[PDB]
Parts: sequence; structure tokens; C-alpha cells
Amino acid sequence: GAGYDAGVQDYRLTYYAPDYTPRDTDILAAFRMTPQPGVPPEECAAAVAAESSTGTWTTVWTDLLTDMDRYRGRCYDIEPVPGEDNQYIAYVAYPLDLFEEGSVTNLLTSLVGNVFGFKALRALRLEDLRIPVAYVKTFQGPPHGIQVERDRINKYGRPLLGCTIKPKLGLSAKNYGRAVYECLRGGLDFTKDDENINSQPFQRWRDRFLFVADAIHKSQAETGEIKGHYLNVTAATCEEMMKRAAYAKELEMPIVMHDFLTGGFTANTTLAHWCRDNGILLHIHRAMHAVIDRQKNHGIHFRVLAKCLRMSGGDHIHTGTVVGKLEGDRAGTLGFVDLLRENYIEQDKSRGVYFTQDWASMPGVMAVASGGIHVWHMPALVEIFGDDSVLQFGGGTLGHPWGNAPGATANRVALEACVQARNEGRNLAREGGDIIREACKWSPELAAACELWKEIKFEFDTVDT
Amino acid sequence: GAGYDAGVQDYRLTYYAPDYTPRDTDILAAFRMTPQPGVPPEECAAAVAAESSTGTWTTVWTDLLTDMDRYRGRCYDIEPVPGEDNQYIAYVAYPLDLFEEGSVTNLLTSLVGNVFGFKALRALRLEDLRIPVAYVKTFQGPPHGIQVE
Amino acid sequence: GAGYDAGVQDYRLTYYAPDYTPRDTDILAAFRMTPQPGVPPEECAAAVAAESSTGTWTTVWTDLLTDMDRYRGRCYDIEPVPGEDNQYIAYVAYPLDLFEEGSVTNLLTSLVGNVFGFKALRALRLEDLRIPVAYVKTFQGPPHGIQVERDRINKYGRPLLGCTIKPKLGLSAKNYGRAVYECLRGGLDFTKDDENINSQPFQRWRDRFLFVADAIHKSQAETGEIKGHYLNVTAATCEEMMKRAAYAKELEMPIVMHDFLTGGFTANTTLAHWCRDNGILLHIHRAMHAVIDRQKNHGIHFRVLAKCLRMSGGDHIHTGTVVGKLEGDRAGTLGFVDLLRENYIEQDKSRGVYFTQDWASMPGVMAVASGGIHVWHMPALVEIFGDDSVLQFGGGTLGHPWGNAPGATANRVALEACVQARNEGRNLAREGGDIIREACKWSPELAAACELWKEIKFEFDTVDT
Amino acid sequence: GAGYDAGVQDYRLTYYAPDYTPRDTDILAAFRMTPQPGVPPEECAAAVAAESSTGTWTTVWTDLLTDMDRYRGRCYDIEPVPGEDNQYIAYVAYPLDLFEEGSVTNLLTSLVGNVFGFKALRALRLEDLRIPVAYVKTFQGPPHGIQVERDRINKYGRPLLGCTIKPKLGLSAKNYGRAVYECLRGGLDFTKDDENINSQPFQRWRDRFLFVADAIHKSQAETGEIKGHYLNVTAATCEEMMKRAAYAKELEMPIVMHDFLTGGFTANTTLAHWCRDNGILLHIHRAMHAVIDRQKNHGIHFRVLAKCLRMSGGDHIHTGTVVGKLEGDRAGTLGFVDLLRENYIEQDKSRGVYFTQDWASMPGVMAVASGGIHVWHMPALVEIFGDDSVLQFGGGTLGHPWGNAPGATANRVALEACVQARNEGRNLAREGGDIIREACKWSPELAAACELWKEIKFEFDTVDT
Amino acid sequence: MKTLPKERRYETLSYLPPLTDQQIEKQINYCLQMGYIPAVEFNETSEPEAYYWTMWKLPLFGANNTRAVLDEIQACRSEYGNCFIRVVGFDNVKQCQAVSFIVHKPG
Amino acid sequence: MKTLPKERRYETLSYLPPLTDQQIEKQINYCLQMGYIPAVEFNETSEPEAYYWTMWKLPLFGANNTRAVLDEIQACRSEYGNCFIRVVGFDNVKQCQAVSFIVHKPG
Ligand SMILES: O=C(COP(=O)(O)O)[C@H](O)[C@H](O)COP(=O)(O)O
Ligand SMILES: O=C(COP(=O)(O)O)[C@H](O)[C@H](O)COP(=O)(O)O
Ligand SMILES: O=C(COP(=O)(O)O)[C@H](O)[C@H](O)COP(=O)(O)O
Ligand SMILES: [Mg+2]
Ligand SMILES: [Mg+2]
Ligand SMILES: [Mg+2]
Repeated sequence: GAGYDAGVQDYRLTYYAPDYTPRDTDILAAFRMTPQPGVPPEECAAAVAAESSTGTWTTVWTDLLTDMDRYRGRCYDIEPVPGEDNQYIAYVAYPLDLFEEGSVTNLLTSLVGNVFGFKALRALRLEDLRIPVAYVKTFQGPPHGIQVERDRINKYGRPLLGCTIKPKLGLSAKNYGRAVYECLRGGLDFTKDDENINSQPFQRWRDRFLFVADAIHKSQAETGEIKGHYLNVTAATCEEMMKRAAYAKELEMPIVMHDFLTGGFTANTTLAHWCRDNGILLHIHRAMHAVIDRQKNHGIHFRVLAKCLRMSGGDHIHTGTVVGKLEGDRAGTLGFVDLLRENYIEQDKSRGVYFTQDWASMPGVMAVASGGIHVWHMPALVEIFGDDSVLQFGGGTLGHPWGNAPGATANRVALEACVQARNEGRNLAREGGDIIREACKWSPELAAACELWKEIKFEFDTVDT
Repeated sequence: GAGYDAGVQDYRLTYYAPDYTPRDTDILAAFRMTPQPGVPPEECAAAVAAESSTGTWTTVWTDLLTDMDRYRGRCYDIEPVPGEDNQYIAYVAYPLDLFEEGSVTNLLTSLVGNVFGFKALRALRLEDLRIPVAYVKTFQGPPHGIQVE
Repeated sequence: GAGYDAGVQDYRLTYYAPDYTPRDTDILAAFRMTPQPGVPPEECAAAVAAESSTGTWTTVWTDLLTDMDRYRGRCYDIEPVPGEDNQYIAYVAYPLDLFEEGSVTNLLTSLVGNVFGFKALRALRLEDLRIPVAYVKTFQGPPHGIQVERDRINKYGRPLLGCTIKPKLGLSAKNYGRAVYECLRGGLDFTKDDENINSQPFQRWRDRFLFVADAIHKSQAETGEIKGHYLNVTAATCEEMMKRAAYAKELEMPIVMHDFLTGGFTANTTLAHWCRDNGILLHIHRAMHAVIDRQKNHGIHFRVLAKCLRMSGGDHIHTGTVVGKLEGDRAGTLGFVDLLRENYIEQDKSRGVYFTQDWASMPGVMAVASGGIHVWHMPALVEIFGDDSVLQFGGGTLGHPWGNAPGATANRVALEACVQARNEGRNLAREGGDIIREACKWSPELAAACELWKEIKFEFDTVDT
Repeated sequence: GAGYDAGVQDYRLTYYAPDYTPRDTDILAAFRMTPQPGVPPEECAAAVAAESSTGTWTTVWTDLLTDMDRYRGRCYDIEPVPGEDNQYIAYVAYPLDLFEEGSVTNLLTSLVGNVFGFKALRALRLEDLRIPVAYVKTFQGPPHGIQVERDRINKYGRPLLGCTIKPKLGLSAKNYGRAVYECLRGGLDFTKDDENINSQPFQRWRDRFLFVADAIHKSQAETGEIKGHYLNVTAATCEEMMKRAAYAKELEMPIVMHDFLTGGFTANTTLAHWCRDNGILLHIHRAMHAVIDRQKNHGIHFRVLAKCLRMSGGDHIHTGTVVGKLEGDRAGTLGFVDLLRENYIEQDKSRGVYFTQDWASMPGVMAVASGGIHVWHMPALVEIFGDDSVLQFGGGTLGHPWGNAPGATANRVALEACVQARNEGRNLAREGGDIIREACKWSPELAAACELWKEIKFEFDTVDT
Repeated sequence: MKTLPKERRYETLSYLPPLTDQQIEKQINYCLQMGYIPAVEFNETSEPEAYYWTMWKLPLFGANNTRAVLDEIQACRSEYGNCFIRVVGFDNVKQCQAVSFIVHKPG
Repeated sequence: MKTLPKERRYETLSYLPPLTDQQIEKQINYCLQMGYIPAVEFNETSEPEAYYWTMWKLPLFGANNTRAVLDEIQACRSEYGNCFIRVVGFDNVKQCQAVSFIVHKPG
């Protein structure tokens, strides 16, 4: 029972415990921290831990009517980043008692709430998160997960194929449904709403839902395969989102889509619980992710948001195509794809896995490769993501010269040839062009697609490596 | 009624309208844009406008069964930032028709959805937003506001 | 900060701003004003503006605890009507701040509330209304609109055809449904309830709904075309209207009808929101319109009510046939049909468009030509309204000598021949009788219809020109 | 069993029964009819009856599968109006079987639906309506009525006093409530919302309700008299109207206001049933009445709308002050005030009572005199309307030089002096100025009010006599 | 008096005599003059509930002559002789189908 | 430009040319190398809504050679010649089907 000392004091005195070993129930956070010149790194990390768990700028007498050491966040390690004058990885451990059970929102509010704007800090990035098994158990996780989804849509042995209807905004509901039908009847498993398509004057959401459902029924009747369309239920309010989800259920739709960042984690968890309660698959679009996760020195790395989306709930999630029009490094993407899909992922700094993460049988999330890809990227994607993934060709299907259906067929043939050659024992990363070439010799739609997009390739500097 | 040209083409052809004056019902966005070296700034801004409103990487034939010019986002101005080798403020105008009434979520998903991760872009900041009165009217706003509070 | 002057003062001092230019967010009203002899016209218009926005007869001290100039309605123009000793068109501008968002009822209560009974006024007519885009955005508009309706009923390239079951009141529910079936199987797209048919001792509404739904199913099965029947859900209370609408939805009916004036705008907007929420088309009957809009010197012109019905919500609306048994001039009807159907309508005094009206992608409303028309009026109507319209032949179908179905077929053949000749490049207004004559040479039902109604024609003085 | 004659025929053959005597269960309508030159008057009246009950322009074969004579409306009398070359009063009788029980909307849709726009008609006015007792019994009537209202507010022996808060639009919710408090604490029984005040950006309805309720409680605590404020629940939709009514009930408000014409009769009957079910008084504002009822030659006379409002439901209704800023003749106003308040009103053409109306114990509606009145009109109003009325001084209270509360007191003193002198046995119509003068000698607030408004007087030509 | 027979209809221009290829040519010419994009759709059935037929190739966006549309129509006829074939006209200003008539019944 | 034909599909490896028994042999070899348990299922129809086909005998839990699976497949072919026959691979670590291709159409 100590006395009360009014006045400010250094954070490092009570928030930097370099000898402390993490309990297995702790939440572990890795921070890429760049302090101001002349600010001690350990003091900066102690400020991060204090303002993220319990610390205030000055001493408060109400700290004494408590056991502070059982709630305080502690920075148990600081190690300089290679090739950095003022950039360090700080490992901060938070007691399990600090966080509301089953709330991703509360976890993020505690972790990334206000420490990123600390004046003594120049830049802060949340690289990784160790979610303890005891905390994982309090979440629903994905409404279904990879294996239950594959069982429900009766699709095995290959990546799924999807497409976004283009243009993003402008199409009427009926023409939208016609494009959906033409894409689906060509061989695509899924079609999807653009993340901007919610309910607009040119296209009311109810008309879109009706016409899309009709196109799905027609293409399912034709091909004899389960067809789906991710219906964007993202809305202004939770009531509107729930109405859109309920109508999608009424139209016997198997899957709905949500933007978990612009929509928010509260609404995302609401929708995930609803999806589990009504047998609806949940595709998750990561719109606005690059606002947070693009820079190396500041923000939140997408693996943290991916763990949080896995816990909050989602059957699919966009992960970046590596080889497409949007930025994502190969190694980090492999890391967070394993984080999203696997049950146990061991520590690996080379892939951005700063902590060993155990999911305690929380089902995995399907990886979605979308953005600026065509048939030529098909082998590499099959090499990168494997079967438990969705490959999305928006412009790579509708942009085919012959139309939506021939482009869908060209993508399906490229995918099936890649899967066949992979199963037979071929080196896809080596003979991908060879497989595509023989398939083109057999497939005219594929031949036209490949001759159209042969010299299309997005390569730039990797800002996030 | 134009024909259908399958294949990729520059964004600047159909998404950079430097002569266009903003309608009063448009949503105006100011972007601090840092493109990759060797990427034209105007092409970078056109990519921002296209991927934020209607553009895809290649041409789609469903663009023709529409009036594209009434929905396309247009970059109507690019001006270099002082003391910056590769940083420009781009002013992009979006038709009021693109956005769901009363939905901040939809506005942000359209604006800041995926353009911030464009490979040809090095850094992007959304500095300011002009919300037209016609769009403002579709929101409730504060439940009470300062004076009622 | 002025002092408080208790006592009456002229309205023109603070409500007549002839130099003021209208803001683009203002609501603009054109008033045909006839003041009492010896009442200054500008004072009369100032009284209209004051009593329609904020003015009271005497000065109130609570005006000072406000910014009056930001709410006051202003008469910014008065111009004498040609050939009128005491009739002037006054243009009054109202701030957008005065009106409740999304409420047609509040707009009308502010505008046409009590100024029409001003003692200093002899006659007042509200001719036109400029609804600013910012105000338009606060309304739902039509639940579907023309293009979504055409997509939903899968009907393109021609005006739709309908009929009111006659007699208006008296038929039993079963005989009513039989007449509906005979009309629908003959080629009519739609049948409809008379605006008086709500629920009567000779015909309960639930029995009518059941039998009509059965007739619709039978005729749809026979012809293989989408058949519909406007089910009048107009009721004594909103609960009863909602029950009737819900039962129409339960019977899988595509469209319901409402009287937006006798039922009211509150119930109409309720039903329009319900219709949008449940995918139901909304036919709007303008019963009691002529009580308000018949005289040139007093009332509200139907174009104002048409704009208000477009905002409050309706997929169809009656507009008058021009050439039928009910009064409506050609030019004014063309004007408000363009107002109801188009997105942008420029100022045109010659057609009664006193203001340029922009709808900001608010969907258009289908025009309904009903009342005293037969096959002989068919070319002119196709000339007047075009494709995006409904042509309703109540007595022109059931009054055919052979029966409901042959009369429906005669109307369908006349309509299709007119559309074909129009598409081919014929002058319908010139060779309408020629087209009808050749079709009669081919169609016996049409021949009997034309020989029955050859000398039937309603022409009188146009009271509203 | 007659045969079927396809073709048009005169309406007078089957719809003009000059020998028919009205059944006591019939609905009787008096129409002021002005036909086109060369149109027989009896044919015009037959067209009115036919198109208002069952008639179509041509003969329909479905008339035969019915008993037409039991549903057809019949014109049983036509008598020329004095001093009119082409204006006749036609008496049309409608079977009770034609109308939906308890629906004012259906009654008006049948009567005033489309006959007012008949091309053969130049002008039509619905002057009066005989509602049979059997039809009256199907309506709820006023939720409470005059006597139940007086019992509930514990106010006997005098007219009630009210005021509209001015300016109409512009005041904030808090300042609005302050004005309400100052008016109520001065002696007014009621305050009220302007008919335009529903929910605006400068004043949300919930804030207005809260502040008004607080002002009511404060003034009730101060004066020790039941204070009230008519809360405008008129809204865009029935759900919004019901939410506003429910909140008014939650705040323990005794009375709500509705615009039965701009809001509509469906919503009005809904609100009246709700008001009866929740013990809420219903003040009825007649906004837009003058659009319909201003002209002598065309429209619907306000007595018809008053009967319909009595049946649909309302405890108060505006009737016009006779001597104020809005138009209404003395005799016709006396007529429809007796129609609204009395149980039995005998036929009297001199007061516009074309039919003897029996209400079968349907409670009467309070008469509301509002618009351009001050203390000088107080005796005449007490002479005209008597006790069972509400006298509303919007500008006559807030426009008092000393403020809201002294003006309220001045009106209360003038009213109480007039009532006292009337009870004592004085001739109010003769010595009204005398009573006001002695009261001013005793009341300073009254003295200031009278010296302010001594020369304020609205007199013009009576367009509706 | 004559009883109306029971025939299955096919929407616009179905209650007219068998459409001569000349009148079909005029209809396609009309939709070309209005700026409508012509397209050829086909389906095994003509159920009214069916919103979508199957698109034959792509809409003739670059079309300027009726003979080209007639060539697509006859190509569809040769490939699908037991299919209902119809010609649609897409108006892109309002984005709504503006012409729709059947050109072929199952042979 | 060529219009896509309307063909009924049968999930994975259906948009490839007719599967040679050599390629089928390689597919079963692949599922044996991964540790998947092979099984032979059959059904009278191939409706997508159908979750379950009928199992032929039991899954080849003790299998180590592709010829044994081929023998089960041909046995099913002989017993059911008017049945769709497919070969499934059960992954038991994650307990999810990992391979599914059709080897026979009704003959
Ligand atoms: O529009 C697309 C792809 O369409 P297209 O095929 O035309 O590129 C997606 O919404 C995002 O671009 C995916 O990327 P991300 O992973 O950032 O969400
Ligand atoms: O009864 C009819 C027409 O039937 P019919 O074919 O027998 O004339 C309609 O309800 C109105 O008359 C239409 O006119 P309006 O535009 O005034 O509503
Ligand atoms: O505003 C008022 C009166 O306020 P004031 O005291 O300032 O005149 C009322 O709403 C109507 O004018 C009453 O008339 P009506 O009977 O036509 O509704
Ligand atoms: Mg997208
Ligand atoms: Mg009618
Ligand atoms: Mg008022």
C-alpha cells in the first residue's frame, strides 16, 4: 500500500519490464516504432504500453484503489530494426483481463486507439498480434469457414472462380443481372457486387437482388453447378444492413458481402453472427485497407486486420493477388494467408509472423485474389494460394473479346488446366506458360483471352516488404 | 454508340478532364498524390478517379450499355505541391449519382476504397471533401447539434 | 438588433424583394393571383409569401429572437397575365430551411395551407413548383420508376394496356375475377380496380384479391405474358391499407393502386415506402384531382400535384387522355407528362413549365391515359404519350360486342399496329385511321370495335388551357 | 333479363329518376352544376350520378350479371339556382350499399372522384351531404367530442382560448417552448403548433415536444389550470405520425394536432382511432381547405369536409372566425358549426343546410376560430360560436406590446368579461365595445391591447355567401 | 360474336400477323435510327417469368446497317433451330431495353 | 467472336477435354501421394443441390496403389452403367473432401 504522489513521472518506471516473460494468456503486440529525435526508445515504448492499457500523462490517486500490475500493459522487449537509425520493434504484452470477450472493436480500441498520435512518436505501425487461445475462444470466428463452405457449395479440389461485374457503378439492375448470368453460365462459381454498389439511384439494391437471384437460378439450372453472387449488404445503418441480408436470405442466396472496415467491425460482427444463425456465407471485402496498411513506417499491417476479421467473422476475405494491380508483397501475403487459413502458424519473422498463433480450431477464412489479373496470372496464383482460395477476374472475364460467358469459360479452362497439371506433378511456377499454351491450343476462348492480355503486367516497387 | 475495343488503355483518355468545371452537386475530393517514379502524374490521378468511380484495368463491353460520362469520376485539376518533386494535389469530381443517399459508409467505400493501394501510386492522402448541399440533405446529421445540446 | 414595434404593418415592406435572385436551393412557386379591387398586386403577393412562410397579420416580438431573412418567403417577381385586368403571375421563393425533408405533406401545408382563403385575395392558383435538387434528394421518389417497372414486368417497346372492370360498383368478387380473366387473356397487360372499389358489402376486398389473383394466374398461364391487376389498397386507415397491401404481396401480386388525394399524401408516402421495401409496383389514381385542378383562376394545377406525387412515390399516375371523356389540354398535359417522366425539363411557359426542373436521377413515373377512349384514339395516344405510358380502356374493352377477351384483343391489335407503323416511319397523327383500317381488315375483333365506336368523340371547350 | 346492347347511350335513360323519393339509408348529395352550353342539364346531372356510382361512357355487358338498380346513383331532383342562366342544384341519391363502412376516403372517392372533371361540365361544387344514420354508425366519429373533452380538461362555462406561436417557422425548440410558457401562464388554455411546423432543420420535432411539455408543466404548476399545446403530429408517413403521437403520449400531452387534408383522411382516421385508443384529444387544422372550398361555382363546400372530418374523427376543427383575416360567410359558417356541434340539424337552405342531418349521438366537434382576430372581435365571436368553441389569437397575444403573458391575460380578461356580460343578460352584439371598454378600464393589459388594435379590421367581398 | 382462341403470346408485336422479314428489317432499322444497340437473344422457352434469355455473341455496338443484325439473327437461327429467338434494342441514355420482338419460333 | 454453348458441367475437371484413363490414373495417384483416402461414389443424377451421392463399397482406407482404385471404379462402372460415377479424396487432417472428379457418365 503505497502513498499518493501527485505529479508527472516517466512511463518507463512502471511500464517497461524488460525481464517479464509473456504469459500464455496475454495479448502480444509487435510495434514498429519511430520516436522523435531525443526521445528515449524505451520511454517511447513505455508510453505506447501505458496509453494503450492504463497509463495517463500524470499520476492519478485512483490507481492506488486497484492492483495496477494485473492490468498494466508491459513492454517486455525492444529490438532495433536492421538498417534503421530510429526504428525499433517493441513487443508489448497486455493482460487478458483488459479486453472485452468476443469484441474485436474493443481489442482495436485498446491497442490502436490513441497511441498512434503520441507527440513523442514520429511513426507507429502495428505489425503483428498474438491472440491467446483463451481470447480466441470468446469469438464466434467465421460463420462457417473454409471446409463448411466447401461442403455447402459442393465444390472441391480447385480454387473457386469469381468476378466483379464491371463497370463498378452505372449499370441498371436488370443489365447487372444479365451480366451476372452470362458470367455464371460460362463457368464462374461466383459473381460479386463492387464494394461501391450498395443502393444507388441508377440501381436500387432490392432490384439488384431480385435480378441477381434470377440470373443465379438460370445459370445453376443451365450448368448444373452451384452458382453464387456476393450480394453487398453494406449499408448506412445496421437495420438497413440487416434488411438487405434478410432479403438475400429470402431470395435463397448462399452468400453476402460486407466491407468490414468502411462498414465497421461492430456491424461486421453483427452480420457474421446473423450469417452463422441463418446459414449464409460471408464474403469480406477489405475496402479502405490500404489507407491503414500501405506504408511500412505507420499504420496497421494487414495481418492484424486479418486476424481481427477472422475472429469477428468472415468466410472469405480479400488478401491481394501479389501479381495484380494492387500492392502486396509475396512473403507477407503468404504469412497472413497462412494466418487466415491455418490452425497453427509458427513464428516466422521472414514472413512477418512475429508471434506463434494458435487458433484452437477456429475455422479458417478463404483467401480472395482480386484485382488486375487475367489467365496469365492463373498458374502463379494456383501456386501461391492453392485450392482453399477464390480467384476473382473482374476485367479478366468481362474484358474478354467474345463476352462474359466466353471469358468465364477461358478462366475456368485455364484454372482447370493449372489444377490438372499441378495434380499430375508439374512445376506450375516453371511451366505455367506451357500449361496455358497447351490449353489455348485446345480452348479458343482461352486463346483469345491470352492473345488479348499477353503483355499486361503490373510491377512496381514494393512499398510493403 | 461506339464499338467495343477489348484491351487495356490509358486511364487519362477517359478520366482526366482538365477543362471540366465542377457541378455544384458533385462531390469534390482533394488528393495529395505521390506517384511512382516514371508514372505520369496525370495518369496517376486518372487512375485514382477511375478506380474510385467506375474504371477497371481493362475495357469491359458492359461500359457500352450505359452512359459512362454521367457516372465517371473526373480529375479536373492537378497542381504540384510546393517543395515536392513528386507530390501533387489532384482535384477529382464525382457525380452525385454515384453515392448512396445518407450513407457515409458508401461515400468512403467509393472514395477511399482501393485507390490507396494502387501499385503505380507511392502515397495517397485524402485531404478534403466538398459535400454538396444535395448530398448533405440526405443525412440526418448530428442527432441534436450544438444549440439543441 | 432592431427594437420591437407592436402593431400591424404592410406585408410588402419585408416580404416583397423584387431585386432578389432565387438561390438554386430555393423552392420556387408560381401563383396565378387575382386580388380584390383596390388591393395592390404587390401587397397581395407579399401577403401570399408571408402567410405561406412566416408572416402574421401583426408584428410579433418573437420575430426578433430569430434571423427572419433566412426563413421569410420572398416574392421576387410579379408579372401581369396577358388579357387580364387583375390577374398576375407572382414568383415566390422559399428557403430550403422551411420544409421538412422527405415530406410532401409539409411542403403542401406550407405552400397551399391557408393563403388561398386570404380575404384580400379573390382567386389563387398554384401553377408550378421548382423543387430544388437538394430537396428532391430527401425523398424516395417512385418505389421503382419506369425503367425498373419495365424490367420487372418484362415489357418493352410499346405502351402498356389496361382496363378498369365495369360496372364500377356492384359486381361480386367472383364475377369481378372472371371479367379480369377474360380481359387479361385477351391481351391486356393490366386490369384494375375502380377507385371506388375498396371493400363493400357486395364485394369484400379479400375475396376480390383472391379471385383476381387466380384470374391473373390463369391468364398468365394461358398467354405466357406477365399479367397484372391494380389492386386498390385505398382504405379508411393506414393499418387497413397496410393489411390490404400485405395480402396483395402474399398473393404474389406485382402492383397495387392507391388514391393519393382522397387517401392522402401521408398514407401515399407510407405505401410508397412499403412498395419499395417489398418490390411492389404502385399505380396512382388521381381521384378528386379535378376538384382542385379544374379551374384556371383557382386551385392547384395538376403539374404541382404530379411533382408531389413523383416525390412522395408512385410508379404509375393518371394524366388524362386529352382526347377522352375527362378534361385536360394537350400542351399542359405534354408539360406535366414530361415533368413526370423526364429527368431534366427546361423552362417552357408555352407548356406550363414555369421553372426548369431537374430530378437528379429520381426515376420517372409512367403516364396513365384512362377515361372514355377506344381504338380510334389509339394512334393519337401513341403519338402523344409514346411507349412509357399505360393506355386504359375500361369501356373500350368490356364494351366490345363480343366480350371482354375479343375487346382486349382488338385494343392489343390496334396498339401493336400503331406501334409497328410508328417504328416503320409512318405519320401516326396523319395516317392513324389508315393504320386502324388496315388492322381492321386483318382483325375481326378490331373491325367490330371500330364499327361500334366510329362516331364516339368527346370535344368541348377547354377550361384549362 | 334484358339482352346486351353494345354502344353508347344517354345517361338520362337509366340515371335520372325524377320521381324517385330518397330512402332514409341513402347518401344524398347536393351539386351546384354548371354544364357546357348546349348540354342538357338533366343529362349533365345523370352523367354526374352515373360516373359517381356505376356509369361508364358506353354500355358494358357485365352490367347484366348484376342488379344495377340497387347500386346506381340516381338524380331525383334538379332545380335552377336563382339568378343563374346555367347553374342548377342537382340532388343525387346513392344506395348505402355503394360505400365502404367507416371509410371517409371511400365516400369522397365515390362522390368527388372524377365527376368534377367531366368535359360536358363547366363547373361543379359539392354543396352538402346527407349522411344516413346507418352510415354514421359505422364510423368512430370524434375520438372524444365536445363534452368528453370539457370533462377531461376540466373547463366549463366559457369558450377556450388558444394561440399559435409566431413566427410560423424559424424559432428554435427552446425559444418556442419559452413562448409557449409565456402564453400559457398568462391565461390561455391552449397553445398550438403552426400547421407548417412538423420537423424542420431549425427545429426538430422531438426537441419541440420536450420543451413544449416542460413549458406546459411549468405553466400548469403556476396557474393551477389545465394547460395544453396542440402538438402537430402531421408527418410524411403514417409511421412517423404514429411515432410523433406516441411521443406526445409519452410526454403526457393531452392533445395533438393534424392536418386532415394535406395529411389525408386515411392518416386522419388512423390518428383518430389511435387518439380514442390512447385518450388523446385531436385538434384538426384545415390547411388547404380554401384550395377546395373557396369558389362558389366549383369545389367542395367546407360543410361537406366538416361532416367528413366529424365522421373520420376530430375533437377540434377550424371553422373560420367570420370577422378575421380569412374568408367565411356568417350564415354558412353558422350552418356548418351547427352541423359539427349539434346532434340534429334540420334542413335550412338559408344557412346552406340542404339536408336534415341526424348524427345518432355521434359526439360534436369543437369549433376553432383562428386567424386575424384580437380582443375587439371577442364579443362577436362569443356571440357567434358560444361556449363550445376555441378562440385562437396568434398575433392577438404575441403581438401585445408587453409580451406573450400580458397579451394572453388581456385576451382572457376580454373573454371572461364577455362571458360574464352574456350570462348577466346583456346584448353582446350591441354592447360588445361597452364591455371591452369597462374591462379595459379595469385591465391594463387589455387597455394596451385595445389601443394597439383599435383600427384593425378585415372586410372584403364575400366570395362564398 | 366470336370466342377468342387460346394462343400463347410473345410480348410486343406478337398480336400482329406473322412478321415478314421486311417488317423485321424495318424494326431493326428503326432501332438503329434511334441509337439503340441491337442484340440477338435466344432461349429454349418463352416463359414470362424468365427475365433473361441467352445472349448470342455480343450486342452489335458498332452496327450501322440492318443487314448485319439480320446476319446475326440468321446465324442464331442456323445454330439454334429449336429456340425462340428475339431481337432487343438497348437504349443506353436511360439504360432500358427499348425494342423487343421475337424473330424465330422453335422449328 | 463465338457464342458459348450450353453444356451441363460436373464440377472440378469438367471444363477440360474428355478425361483419359491415364489422366484419371494420375489424379488418383496424386490423391494417394497427398495421403487422401480415395472413394468411389455413384448417383443416378448430377444435380448441384445434391450433397450426397451413394458410396460404392467403402473408402479405400488401406489403398496404396492406383490400380486398386481403378478396379473399384471399373467395378462400379460394370454394376451401374447408367449412373454418374465420381472419385473423391477425403483429407482427414482437416476432414474435408480434397479431390472430386467424375469418371463416368450414364452410358
Ligand atoms: O474491383 C476489384 C477487382 O476488379 P478488377 O478485376 O477489374 O481488377 C476489387 O474490388 C479490388 O480491386 C480487389 O483488390 P483489394 O484486395 O485491394 O480489395
Ligand atoms: O373510370 C375510369 C375510366 O374508365 P372508362 O374507360 O369507362 O372511361 C377512370 O377511373 C377515370 O375515369 C380516369 O380518368 P382520370 O384521369 O380523371 O382519373
Ligand atoms: O395561423 C393561423 C392564425 O394565426 P394568426 O393569429 O396570426 O392569424 C391559423 O393557422 C390559420 O390562419 C387559421 O385560419 P384557417 O381557418 O383558414 O385555418
Ligand atoms: Mg470492387
Ligand atoms: Mg375509376
Ligand atoms: Mg397556422
